[PDB]
Amino acid sequence: EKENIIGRIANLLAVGFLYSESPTLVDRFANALSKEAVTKVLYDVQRIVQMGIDRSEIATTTITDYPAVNVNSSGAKYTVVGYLPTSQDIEDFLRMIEEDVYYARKAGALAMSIANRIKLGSKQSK
Amino acid sequence: EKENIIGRIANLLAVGFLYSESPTLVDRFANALSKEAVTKVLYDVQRIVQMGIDRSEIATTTITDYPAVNVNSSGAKYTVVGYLPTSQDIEDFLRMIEEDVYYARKAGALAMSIANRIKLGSKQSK
Amino acid sequence: EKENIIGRIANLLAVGFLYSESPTLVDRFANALSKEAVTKVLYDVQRIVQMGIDRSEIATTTITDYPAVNVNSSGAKYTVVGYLPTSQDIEDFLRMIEEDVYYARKAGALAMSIANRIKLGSKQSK
Amino acid sequence: EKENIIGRIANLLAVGFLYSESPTLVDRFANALSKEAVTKVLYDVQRIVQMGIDRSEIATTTITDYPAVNVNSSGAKYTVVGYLPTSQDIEDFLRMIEEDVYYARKAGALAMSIANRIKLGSKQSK
Amino acid sequence: EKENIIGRIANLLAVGFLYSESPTLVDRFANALSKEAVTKVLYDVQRIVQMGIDRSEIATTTITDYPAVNVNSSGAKYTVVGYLPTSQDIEDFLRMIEEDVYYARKAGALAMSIANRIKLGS
Amino acid sequence: MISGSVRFLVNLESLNGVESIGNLTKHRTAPVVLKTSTGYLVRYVPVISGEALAHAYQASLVDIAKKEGLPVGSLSSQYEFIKFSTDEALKIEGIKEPKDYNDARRFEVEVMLKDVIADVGGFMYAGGAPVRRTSRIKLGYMIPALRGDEIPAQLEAQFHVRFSNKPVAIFNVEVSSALYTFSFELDEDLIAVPSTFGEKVKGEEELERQKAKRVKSAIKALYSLLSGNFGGKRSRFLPSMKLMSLVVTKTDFPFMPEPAHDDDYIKTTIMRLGKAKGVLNGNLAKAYVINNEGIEVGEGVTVLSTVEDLVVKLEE
Amino acid sequence: MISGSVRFLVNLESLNGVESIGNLTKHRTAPVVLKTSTGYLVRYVPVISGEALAHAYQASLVDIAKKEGLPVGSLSSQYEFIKFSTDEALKIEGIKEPKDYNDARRFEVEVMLKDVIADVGGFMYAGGAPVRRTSRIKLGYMIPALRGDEIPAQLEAQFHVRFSNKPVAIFNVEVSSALYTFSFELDEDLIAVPSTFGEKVKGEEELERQKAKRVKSAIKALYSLLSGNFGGKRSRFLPSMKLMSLVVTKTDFPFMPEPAHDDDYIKTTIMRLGKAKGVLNGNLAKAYVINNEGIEVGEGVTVLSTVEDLVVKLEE
Amino acid sequence: MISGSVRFLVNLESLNGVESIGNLTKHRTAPVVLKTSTGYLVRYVPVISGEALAHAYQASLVDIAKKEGLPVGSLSSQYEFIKFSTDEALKIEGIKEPKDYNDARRFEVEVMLKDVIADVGGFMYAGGAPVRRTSRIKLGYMIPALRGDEIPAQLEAQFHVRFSNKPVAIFNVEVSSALYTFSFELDEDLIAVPSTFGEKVKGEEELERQKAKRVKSAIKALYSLLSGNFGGKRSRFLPSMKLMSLVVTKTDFPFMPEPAHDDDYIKTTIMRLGKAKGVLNGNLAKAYVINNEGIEVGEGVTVLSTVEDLVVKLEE
Repeated sequence: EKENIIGRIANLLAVGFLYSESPTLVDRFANALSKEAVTKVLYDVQRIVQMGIDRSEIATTTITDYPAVNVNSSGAKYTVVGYLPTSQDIEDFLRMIEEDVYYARKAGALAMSIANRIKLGSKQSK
Repeated sequence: EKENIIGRIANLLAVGFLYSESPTLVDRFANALSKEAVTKVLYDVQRIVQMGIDRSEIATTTITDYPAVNVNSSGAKYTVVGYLPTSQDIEDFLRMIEEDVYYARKAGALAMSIANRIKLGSKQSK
Repeated sequence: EKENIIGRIANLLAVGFLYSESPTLVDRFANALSKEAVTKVLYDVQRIVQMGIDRSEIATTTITDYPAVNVNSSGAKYTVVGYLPTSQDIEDFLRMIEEDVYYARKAGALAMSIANRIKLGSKQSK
Repeated sequence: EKENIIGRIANLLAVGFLYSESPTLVDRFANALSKEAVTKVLYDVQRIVQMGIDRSEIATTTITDYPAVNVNSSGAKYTVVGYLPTSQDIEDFLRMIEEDVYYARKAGALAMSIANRIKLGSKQSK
Repeated sequence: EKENIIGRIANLLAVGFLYSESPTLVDRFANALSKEAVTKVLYDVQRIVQMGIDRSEIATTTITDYPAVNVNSSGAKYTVVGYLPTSQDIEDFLRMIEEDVYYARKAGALAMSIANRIKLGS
Repeated sequence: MISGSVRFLVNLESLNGVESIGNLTKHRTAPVVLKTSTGYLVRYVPVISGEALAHAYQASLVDIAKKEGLPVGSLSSQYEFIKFSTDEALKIEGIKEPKDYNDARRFEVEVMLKDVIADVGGFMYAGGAPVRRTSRIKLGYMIPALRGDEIPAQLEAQFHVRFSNKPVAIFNVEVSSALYTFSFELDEDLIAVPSTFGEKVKGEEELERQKAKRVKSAIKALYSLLSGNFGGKRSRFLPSMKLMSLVVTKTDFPFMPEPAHDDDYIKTTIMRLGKAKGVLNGNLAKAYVINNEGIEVGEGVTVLSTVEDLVVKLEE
Repeated sequence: MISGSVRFLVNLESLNGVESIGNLTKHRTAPVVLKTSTGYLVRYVPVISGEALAHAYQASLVDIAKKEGLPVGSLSSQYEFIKFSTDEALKIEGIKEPKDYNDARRFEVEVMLKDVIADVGGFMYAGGAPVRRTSRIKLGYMIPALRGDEIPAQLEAQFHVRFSNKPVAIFNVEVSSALYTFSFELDEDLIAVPSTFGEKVKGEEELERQKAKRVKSAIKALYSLLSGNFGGKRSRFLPSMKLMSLVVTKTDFPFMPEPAHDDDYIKTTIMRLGKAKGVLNGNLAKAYVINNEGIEVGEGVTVLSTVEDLVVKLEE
Repeated sequence: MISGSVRFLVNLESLNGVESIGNLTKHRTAPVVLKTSTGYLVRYVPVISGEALAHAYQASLVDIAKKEGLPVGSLSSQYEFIKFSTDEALKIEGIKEPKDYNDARRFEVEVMLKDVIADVGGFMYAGGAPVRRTSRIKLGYMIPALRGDEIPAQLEAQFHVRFSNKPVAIFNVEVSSALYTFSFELDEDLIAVPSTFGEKVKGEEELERQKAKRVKSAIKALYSLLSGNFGGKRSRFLPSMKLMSLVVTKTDFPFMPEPAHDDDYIKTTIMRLGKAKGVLNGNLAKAYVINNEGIEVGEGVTVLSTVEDLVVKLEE
């Protein structure tokens, strides 16, 4: 269940990165040494995702069925496979961070891997 | 009991956000650096909820049974699962804020998670 | 003892709000920036409560035993649990306001919480 | 499957080394005595590869067909044969490191062998 | 193919020894009792060879044609006859070491023989 | 008799060296064969010989005996355990050589009265009429447990340099860290008893009087071995030992416990103790167990906490 | 005897070095076997050799002896502890080599009346008549506590550059941080006492006269080791040290305190000391404890505050 | 000796840098082991290397020596402290390389009469006859106080852009804020004294004449370190520094004050100084304390107000 939470946090970070086209929040998350830095990124990335939801540029979908998130940014279309974190996942993840900030680095490494694979595939098709 | 208080404050913020369609109070709460900013948001969000109660657009209910709050806004129907804070929860939460303003960020992060999940589900059904 | 004074104050503001069906005095109290505004509300709310007492529409009671105040307004019956402030509580509260107007915001937030919970319960019944 | 994961991690390290012209990340990886050092290198090398992807100096290709990665650095062209690791390969590799840090030394030795063979061939053709 | 792999590892060790003028890595390789010691030497010798490649003091060549490696440790020019190991040779050699650390001693003995013959001729 | 199986944990240790090559001091290793799904793997694993333990035990016995006034030989007072082997050794102590076979027993008794170490430790005299005495304490090689599919032992080389102001200074030492196990046997019943047939010779009454003291000293000498006062290179490479598991059996008949190479070796030895007492018509059978790694023990065993209590109970 | 166990906390540390690769200076690392809830594992952890501690102790002893008027050897006056191993040292000091075995004692006395370092730390002479003297102070490697499932130690590399106005200057340094533990043991009852067996030789009266001063100096020399004056690279990488726990035991019989690996290693060693005094027929057993981390100690134990008080109490 | 412990509070700081990734400039970070009520933990915290402090101290010493007329080396006149390591520096300065070991002292004197920096901060020459001189000032890494369970330090990244009228200019800078602590040591009794052993060489009279001025300059040079003139990126990221606590001890014997990690580290170090003077047979022990945070100090302690008063008192 800890790995599932970390994977859902990594999906949130990857969606926020692909939508904003900025690595800055993922960099801050993977370099965090305190719960303050982690929590600030968790808010700021969800605030970016909230704008994408309100603009209908971020939407949940199913793809062949697996749960996925469609992201439209600057005329590029991306699809992240998996769920976004629940409020309980954020709370349980913050408790994991209060024990060991290592889990922020693990989620950041996964998020960057998701984003890199999607960006590589999108450039190849173009 | 501290987590239950924070969760009930997060439900109040999420109800106020969904009813007003404005993130401004949640943004102010999550960025608070003083007890003044937190207390001002706790009043302003409850004042918004009070208008929704008087209009019968905000009501307590049970859903399959879990306690919930129904919110009607702009022809959209939302349901937040959980209780709203008591006067004692507000007072105990303000005492927690007088010790550490971190708890306002925790409640804001939870509130935004609740609101985002509900908005995503409502857009998918439409 | 400061929290007990603030609580009794809340109770007076909540009784005055439920009896008058007007938030205007609580709004003025929670937005006060001077001792003048606070003192004016403390008089005006007690003047409203005095009319309710003379009409026998506001009465002290015990409820299972806790001290309470019964309020009859527009055919609605409300019960606020707790004591009303003494003359000494008003004088000590005004001394607290002369040090920090924050205590008026604290009392206003508590009063609105009491009133909201009572109004929600009354609408649900039936 | 463990050898395939190690080989894909070695390809990532070799691509990062050839693009950055710096052995420092491979040195850190092969000398790692903790999961912290390994995870830090896995982030930093992927961050270097991400810059090369954004600049279109790192691209996936096929060569006679085998999967390959083209790397352009300082006017030199290199081709690494194989796939880059997936997010699942990074996660499974980190689990292997949590059991035995030996796998970081194995991946580092393979990465340096790939880079050395490519650098030797490029100098001979010049 | 096992003897060809061992011979290519011995060529790598001999090139590293002739370039560094130090027997220490060959001594460590020939005395290894664990996969850890062998793998550490395989990295350190390749790191020395990488510096010689970057300085253009180690280069692949052909000599009469046999594949060879030229090594300049300054004016001291040496030529080792044969190929350097591939990444697959290192991986297959490490698998041989995981079965029997004897193969590290065999490669070390061959490497020292190559280096001694070249130093005597020079 | 007394039998024991003990499990040890040692870190950053170099106690038993071997022949030096070049400028390197090497550790003592032995080959083992490990079974894998693919096949078999031959691995070299560090060991400690059974002679250093005997030397440490004899030195501790000498130190304990000289405090209580028991007789000690001249060459054994110095830590040189040549014992009464050749004529030169006998010349210093002042013992006449045996005359013929029939007198051999007498000679033994004389030796047995002039040196306690020659009694408990045992001695051999080469010559026309040899005399023998088997050791009363039996020790085995210290080899780490071959448990599971992994050997918990390593061996590395460390580089050391000496500083001088006029260079014209380099050496290497092998260090190891393993999980050792060893077993031992002792027969306190045969102490102060001659080991040659014949007729009783004058002087056996002194041995009968000294039997109790010799037995007590021999039992006491086990404390040094069980505490970790063996081996060499303790001046600069002092190790860090620790006790994990210990089983000691006291019986009135031959018996030994199982080797401590498996994770469950106390239940087996208890069951075998019961079965052997059933068949050999024994009377006394007691087992003392010290457990620190939390392995299964069984039922019908007194549990101790330290090694001193074990020695006290053994002496009682 | 005086036996001690000490725990230290050190951060941003590099006092011991090994062979360098490229532009990287490496820190000494060793394998350790550690027990976790899942079994036993092997890890690689930075360590510090005991030879540096011995060198620091000997240098402090040299300084104290020179200050107090005790004789110091010519070569040992400079901080070069070659002692009397080679013939060049003997020629420089001016001591004739031993002729036969019977003269060895004389040679030892001649070495022992000139340098206190040879007396305390022992020495070796190799030749026709080899002479040996074991050190009276015993130390070991400095290993971090193997407590729990996670080792409280970390190692990393740091980047440094040298400035120059005409580039034509880059290096890396390894830095570690850990919670170290180590134990020590010195026998003050054998200081200023010859070890080679033989007859009386003129000059032992001076040794008997100076025995008290030599013992006092040897006890005083432990202050440097207990304070933190050891290791290299102190010019630019001065470490931050802080004492956490210390146990010192003074006995008339051999004893070894528990290693500082478990949180409860003071009560155990005190109980073991009491039982060992009971069983070994001792006559003196004292314990001193310095605690700064609020762990369990026990009852009836003297509690100190600093290390200087401990040194004064040991001297008295 | 002069040993000091200093506590600083710095906000919005970036004085030390490391390798950069992309458009991000990183701040040096190191692992630290910290003790909490739940045990021991490992954290990553920004730190500042001691080499920058050494460079600032040496530059200030160069300035003071040039102002006071003391000799300064040609290469050291420019702020490039290569000293006399390579042969190019020797050729530029004009000093012949040592021939054999016996000449080494002469070479040292020739280096010592030309540059005060080589005398104070030490130097190294590598070759046929290597020459070493350890620095007389010792510093360490600057680490924030490890007090309580929360580390009072924070690090973040900041965004910056470069303006241009024709876009075709974006970077990030790491900024930290912490409460730093560091300690230093300086032995003034060995300044202007040769370290290589040998015979007397002409030119030592000049060193004896200039010893007082060299010591005075070395003491004066500490003002820059105690004030806050160190580190880079001061043109656009000038930090805000404020002294909080300072302890300085002057002794005739080795001593080390407690690190500034605990709130009570002045009373402890004063008591330790008194006991160390008592036990080590010293003849001089003085302490100076500067306090601006209202923590416990003790009794019978001189209290100052600024740093200039401390420098004047040390000089006098």
